[PDB]
Amino acid sequence: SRAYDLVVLGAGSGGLEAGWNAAVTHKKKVAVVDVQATHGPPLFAALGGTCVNVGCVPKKLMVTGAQYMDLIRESGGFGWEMDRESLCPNWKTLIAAKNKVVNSINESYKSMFADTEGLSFHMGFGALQDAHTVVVRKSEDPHSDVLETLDTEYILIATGSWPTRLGVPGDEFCITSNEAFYLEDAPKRMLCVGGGYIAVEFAGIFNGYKPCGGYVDLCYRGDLILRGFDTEVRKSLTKQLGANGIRVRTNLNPTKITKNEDGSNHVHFNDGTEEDYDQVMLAIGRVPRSQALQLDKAGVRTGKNGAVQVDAYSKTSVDNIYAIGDVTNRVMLTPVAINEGAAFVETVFGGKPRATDHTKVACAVFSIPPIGTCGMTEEEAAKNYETVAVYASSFTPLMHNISGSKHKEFMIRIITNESNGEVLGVHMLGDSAPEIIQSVGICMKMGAKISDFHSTIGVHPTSAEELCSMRTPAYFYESGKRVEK
Amino acid sequence: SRAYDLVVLGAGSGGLEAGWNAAVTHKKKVAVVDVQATHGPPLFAALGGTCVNVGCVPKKLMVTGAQYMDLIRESGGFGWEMDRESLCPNWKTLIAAKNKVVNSINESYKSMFADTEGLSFHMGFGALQDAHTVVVRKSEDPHSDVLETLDTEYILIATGSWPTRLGVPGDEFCITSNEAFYLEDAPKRMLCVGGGYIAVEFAGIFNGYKPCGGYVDLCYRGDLILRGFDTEVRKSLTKQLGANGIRVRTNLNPTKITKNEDGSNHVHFNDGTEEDYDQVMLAIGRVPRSQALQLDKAGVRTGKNGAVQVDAYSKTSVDNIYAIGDVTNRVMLTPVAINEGAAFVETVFGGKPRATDHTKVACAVFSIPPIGTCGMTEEEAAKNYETVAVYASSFTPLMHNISGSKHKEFMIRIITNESNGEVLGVHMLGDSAPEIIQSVGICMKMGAKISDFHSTIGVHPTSAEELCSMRTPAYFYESGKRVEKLS
Ligand SMILES: Cc1cc2nc3c(=O)[nH]c(=O)nc-3n(C[C@H](O)[C@H](O)[C@H](O)COP(=O)(O)OP(=O)(O)OC[C@H]3O[C@@H](n4cnc5c(N)ncnc54)[C@H](O)[C@@H]3O)c2cc1C
Ligand SMILES: Cc1cc2nc3c(=O)[nH]c(=O)nc-3n(C[C@H](O)[C@H](O)[C@H](O)COP(=O)(O)OP(=O)(O)OC[C@H]3O[C@@H](n4cnc5c(N)ncnc54)[C@H](O)[C@@H]3O)c2cc1C
Ligand SMILES: NC(=O)C1=CN([C@@H]2O[C@@H](COP(=O)(O)OP(=O)(O)OC[C@@H]3O[C@@H](n4cnc5c(N)ncnc54)[C@@H](OP(=O)(O)O)[C@H]3O)[C@@H](O)[C@H]2O)C=CC1
Ligand SMILES: NC(=O)C1=CN([C@@H]2O[C@@H](COP(=O)(O)OP(=O)(O)OC[C@@H]3O[C@@H](n4cnc5c(N)ncnc54)[C@@H](OP(=O)(O)O)[C@H]3O)[C@@H](O)[C@H]2O)C=CC1
Ligand SMILES: [Sb+3]
Ligand SMILES: [Sb+3]
Repeated sequence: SRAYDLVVLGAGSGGLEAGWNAAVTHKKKVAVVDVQATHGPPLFAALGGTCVNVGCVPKKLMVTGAQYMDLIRESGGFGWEMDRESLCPNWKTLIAAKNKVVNSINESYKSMFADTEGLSFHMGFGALQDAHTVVVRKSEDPHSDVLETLDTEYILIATGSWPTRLGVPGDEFCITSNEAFYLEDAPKRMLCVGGGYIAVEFAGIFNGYKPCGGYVDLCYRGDLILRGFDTEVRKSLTKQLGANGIRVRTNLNPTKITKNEDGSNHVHFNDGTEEDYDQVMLAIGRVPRSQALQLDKAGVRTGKNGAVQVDAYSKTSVDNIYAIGDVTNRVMLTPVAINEGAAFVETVFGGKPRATDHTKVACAVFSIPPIGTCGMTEEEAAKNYETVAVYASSFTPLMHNISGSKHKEFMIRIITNESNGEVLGVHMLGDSAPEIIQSVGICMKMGAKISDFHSTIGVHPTSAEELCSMRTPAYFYESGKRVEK
Repeated sequence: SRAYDLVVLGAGSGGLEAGWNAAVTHKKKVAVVDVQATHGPPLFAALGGTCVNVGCVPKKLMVTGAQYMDLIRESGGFGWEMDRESLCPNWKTLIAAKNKVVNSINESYKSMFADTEGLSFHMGFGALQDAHTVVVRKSEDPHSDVLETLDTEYILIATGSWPTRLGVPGDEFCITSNEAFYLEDAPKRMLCVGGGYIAVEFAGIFNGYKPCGGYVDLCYRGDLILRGFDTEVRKSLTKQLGANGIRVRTNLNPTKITKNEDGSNHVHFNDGTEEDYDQVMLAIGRVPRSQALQLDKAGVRTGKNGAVQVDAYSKTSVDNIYAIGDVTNRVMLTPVAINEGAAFVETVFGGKPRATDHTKVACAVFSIPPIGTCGMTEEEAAKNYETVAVYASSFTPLMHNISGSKHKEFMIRIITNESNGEVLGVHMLGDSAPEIIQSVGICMKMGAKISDFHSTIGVHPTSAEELCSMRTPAYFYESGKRVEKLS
C-alpha cells in the first residue's frame, strides 16, 4: 500500500525510541524527519533531540564541570595544598570538550540509520498534509521548497518543546538555554530569570564558570523558587545556593532591557531598580513545538498552548496519527517520552497495547546540591488524603566537618498516608540524591510502605541509609489541617 | 533485687544501641563497660566501638580524602587549570582533621551518659564471674586490680572483633588497620597483605596519600581478590585498581619479615622474591574478641574461633546472657549489630521478641571505585536454584570522555530466579554504588522481581537509571550448568 509504515516527526528521545523499535523489533519501514544531523547554533536541536543536543546531556556535563569549584575548595581541609586564590576555570575548553562529546553522539546516530534497514533519516521540516502525507520542507515557512513527500500508514509527532519568551521590550536581547550552550565566553555578571529546573541548574553552572569577581543573580516572579517541589527542600536549597554565592532574588521581574554601547545589557526591574549584566537568560517555560506542523490541515486537536491532545495511548483526534513527549505536555522528561514511545510501538505494531504510567515518576534537579524527588508533596497529599504522616530528617555528612562546606546539609522527607502506611512521596536534597531516588521510585511503583523502609538493614556509612532510620513522624495532616498529633 | 538490669560489655555499635534503648525507651538501669573514652593508639577502640574510633567512620573520611587525587586530575579536562605536576597531599593534616572529628564524637558520647539517667559508663576491662556478675578490671590480665563488681539481671556481650596476625617470623614488624590510622607519615612504599574489604579500601587510601614516586602493592593469597563477591565485579575492580596505580599481586604471600637499619622492612615472599616497603599492613581477618571475657567461668558456649554461640535472638547457653555484633561472627557490619541490639531490647525488655533478618543484607566496599552489592552471586544462586537468569550491563559515564578517566566503567549485574523472576542479587561497581544499593536492598527485602525494575521509569541522566533498562538476560544457569539458552 504505502511507502512507509511510520513517519516520525522529530528524531528526539521519543522519536528515536519509536523509530528504532518499529524498524528493528518489528521490521517496519520507518522514516524519521528532523532539522539537522549535528548540534549547532542556527537551529540548535538535531539528531537525538533536545536531550542529546541542547538539553540534558550537555547540561549534565557542565554541571559536573562547575561542581569542581566546590570540590577543589573542599580538598584543602583533607591536605590537598595548591594555589587556590585568584583561580577561575577555562570556559572555552569546557564548551570545546562538550562539543566533542555531543558531536560523537550525533555521529553514532548517523551511522545507526546507515546500518539499520527500515530506518531512514530525512532532513528538513516535516509538516502534515493529511492523515497519510507528511511533507518535508527546507524551512518552517510553508512556502519554502518541498524536499520530500512521505506517504505513510502512521504519523508520530515527537517534535517536543521550545523556550518561552516574555513580551517585555528588549526581550530579544536576552538568551535562553539554547544560546547558553554556545556562548563564546563565560559571563562575569549573570542574570538568570525564573525559578525552574533550567533557571536553577544553569545558575549553578555559570556560578561555577564565572571569571574573577563574577556573580550570578537569580530573579523569580513569586516568593519561593521551584514551585511544585517540597517546600522545605525549596527553602533549604535557596539557602545553599546563597551560601555557594548565588544571589537569589524573589518577588522580582524584569520589565525592560536595553543594550549598552559596550555589548552589555541594562535591565529595568519590577521594584524599579536598574543593574548591568553581561547576559540575561530567560528560563520562563517550554511551550510544545507544534505551531509549524499544520495540524489544522490534517485535523489534529491542539488544546492548551499548542499541546497535541491525546488519550492514554498517545492516539490523537485521527486514528493513524499519534503524539509523544513534550509536544503532548504531560510530564516533560526524557525517560517519560522514551516510555511513551516504547508503549506506542507495542500498541500499534506490537499487538499488545499499553499506557504510560504517569503517576509516581521519580525525577531530579541538577542544582548544586541536587534534588531527587518522587511522588506527592505535603500540600497535595494533605488536600487529597484523609490522614497523612510527615517524616523529616536533616544531617551534615561527617566529611563536611573537614571539607569546610558546613552549609551542605542532606535532607530527606518521607510523606505517607497514615491510614495504611503507604509512602506517597520521598523528597531529597544533597549529593547523590538523583542516584538514590531512582531505586526509591521502584518501591513507590511497588506500592511500598514506610514499614518497608525502616525494616531494611542500612548500608553504613551513606546518606541513603538514613531512609531506613525515620521511624516517628515529625507531624501530621488531618484532613487538610496541619495537626501536631 | 540487683544493682543493674543490664551490663553491656563493649560500648560499640551494638553495645550503645542496646544500652541506650533499654535505658531510655524502657527506663532500665544500664551499665556499659568499655576500655576508654577517646580514640587512641595504646588501646585503639573506645566509646562508640570500632565503627567510630578505628573502623568505618575514620576510614570513610580518609577514602574521601584520597578520592580527591582522581577528582583534581579529572578537573583539568573541564577547564580547571592549576599546578598539577609533582603535587602530593598532606597526610599529617588529614590525620589531624580526622582526629578532630572522631574526638568530637567521643565527646558527644561522654555527655550522652552524663545526660541520660539509667545509663552509666564504666571504664576498664569487663569479664564474667557468673550468670549475674560482671567484674571490671584495669587490665585484660585477670590478676590486675578489680575496679568495680557489677551485679546485674542481664549480661550483653558486644565486644566485637580484633585483627588476626599470621604466624610468620617478623609478624610483629607489620601494622594492622588499627595502627594505620595513627601513622606519623604516609608511606612511600606500601604493602597491603590480603584481598578483603580492609585490604582493598586501605590500598586506595595509601595510594591517594603516597608522597612523590610512592607506590602501593597489594598481595593476595589466592588468584582473585574479594572472594565472595560477584566474580565479574572482582575482575573489573582489579583492573581499575591497576589503572589507578595499585599493583595487584595474586597467588603471593609473605613468609619472613626483617627490619633494615633505617627503619624500613625487608619482605621475603612466596615466590622467593625480596622487596623493601616502608610499611606492611596485615588485612588477614577479624577474630571475635572473647579470649579475655572468661566465658568458661560463666559457662558461655564459644564455637568456631572464639565466636559466642547464640540463637536467632542472640541468647547464649545461659538464659540471661546475650551476645551481639562481630563477637557472634554472623554478618560483621555496623548496621547489623545495631539491628541485633535493637531486636535484643525488644526481645527481653520490650515484651515482643524479634530476630534479625540476616539474608538479603545490602553492603558496600569503599574502594576507588566503590562496590555496592545485595544478595546472591551467580555461583551461589546457581548451586541453590533450579533455573537462574544473569543480566549484565557495562558503560562509561559520558563525563569520563572529558574527565580523562576512561577506565572508570560502571557495572550492574542483576541475578534472578528464572522460574518466577525474583531478584536474588544485585551487584554494582562504580561511583555512587553504595548509595544506590541501599534503596535496592529495600526492594529485595520486599521480594522484588526483575519485572518491577524495568517497569519503573528512569531518572535521566544517572548511573542508577540503568537498573531499569536491563530486559534481556546475558545468559543462564540451568541447575548448576552455565547454559547460553533455555530448552
Ligand atoms: C536545558 C534542558 C535540560 C533538560 N534536562 C533534562 C534532564 O536532566 N532530565 C530529563 O529527564 N529531561 C530533561 N530535559 C527535557 C528533555 O530534553 C525532554 O523532555 C525530551 O528531550 C523530550 O523528548 P521529545 O522526543 O518529546 O523531544 P526532543 O528530544 O527535544 O525531540 C524533538 C526533535 O524534533 C525536532 N523537530 C522540531 N520541529 C520539527 C519539525 N518541524 N519537523 C521535523 N522535526 C522537528 C527537533 O529538532 C528535535 O530534535 C531538559 C530540557 C532542557 C531544555
Ligand atoms: C577498618 C574497618 C572498617 C570498617 N568499615 C565498615 C563499614 O564501612 N561498614 C560497616 O557496616 N562495618 C564496617 N566495619 C565493621 C564494623 O565497625 C563492626 O561490624 C561494628 O563495629 C560491630 O559492632 P560491635 O559492637 O559488635 O563491635 P564494636 O563496635 O567494635 O564494639 C566493641 C567494643 O568493645 C570494647 N571492648 C573490647 N574488649 C572489652 C572488654 N574486655 N570489656 C569491655 N569492653 C571491651 C572495645 O573497646 C570496643 O569499643 C569496619 C571495620 C574495620 C576494622
Ligand atoms: N532535570 C530535569 O529533569 C529538567 C527538566 N526540565 C523540564 O523542562 C522544564 C521547562 O523549563 P523551565 O522554564 O526552566 O522550567 P519550568 O517552566 O517548570 O519553571 C520555570 C518557571 O518560570 C517562571 N516563570 C513563568 N512565567 C513567567 C513570567 N511570565 N515571568 C517571569 N517568570 C516566569 C516561574 O514560574 P512560576 O511563577 O509559575 O513558579 C518558574 O517556576 C520543566 O517543565 C521540566 O519538565 C528542564 C530542565 C531540567
Ligand atoms: N565496608 C565494609 O563493609 C567493611 C567490612 N568489614 C568487615 O570486617 C572484615 C574482616 O576484615 P578483613 O581481614 O579486611 O576482611 P576478610 O577477613 O573478610 O578478608 C580478608 C582476607 O585476608 C586474606 N587471608 C586470609 N587468611 C590469610 C592468611 N593466613 N594469609 C594470607 N592472607 C590471608 C584473604 O583470605 P582468602 O584466601 O579466604 O580470600 C582475604 O579474603 C570483613 O569480614 C567484613 O565483614 C571490614 C572493612 C570494611
Ligand atoms: Sb535529557
Ligand atoms: Sb562502621
